[PDB]
Amino acid sequence: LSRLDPPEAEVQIDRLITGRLQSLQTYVTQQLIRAAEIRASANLAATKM
Amino acid sequence: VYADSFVIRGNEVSQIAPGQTGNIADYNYKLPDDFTGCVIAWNSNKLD
Repeated sequence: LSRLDPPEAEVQIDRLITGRLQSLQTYVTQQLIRAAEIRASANLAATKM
Repeated sequence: VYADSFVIRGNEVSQIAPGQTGNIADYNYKLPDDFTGCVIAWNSNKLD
């Protein structure tokens, strides 16, 4: 904003938002896949207990 | 359909656009950045 008008700043900020929103989707998808693995391990540990 | 109407010099016709700078678009007539109209401009040196 400091060095650009709104008409063009909306486009530049929208690009950054899309990029960082993709970062969050990658993060959350991997946590779900990895949480299933620790859950399977907790089920094995409970069964052995 | 709101029709605004005025006269301006010829090197400032490019300032009637959404998001522009210069002594017409700053404080004489500011188009919004949410613009969906149509800007029409023609010479009138033979009249005005």
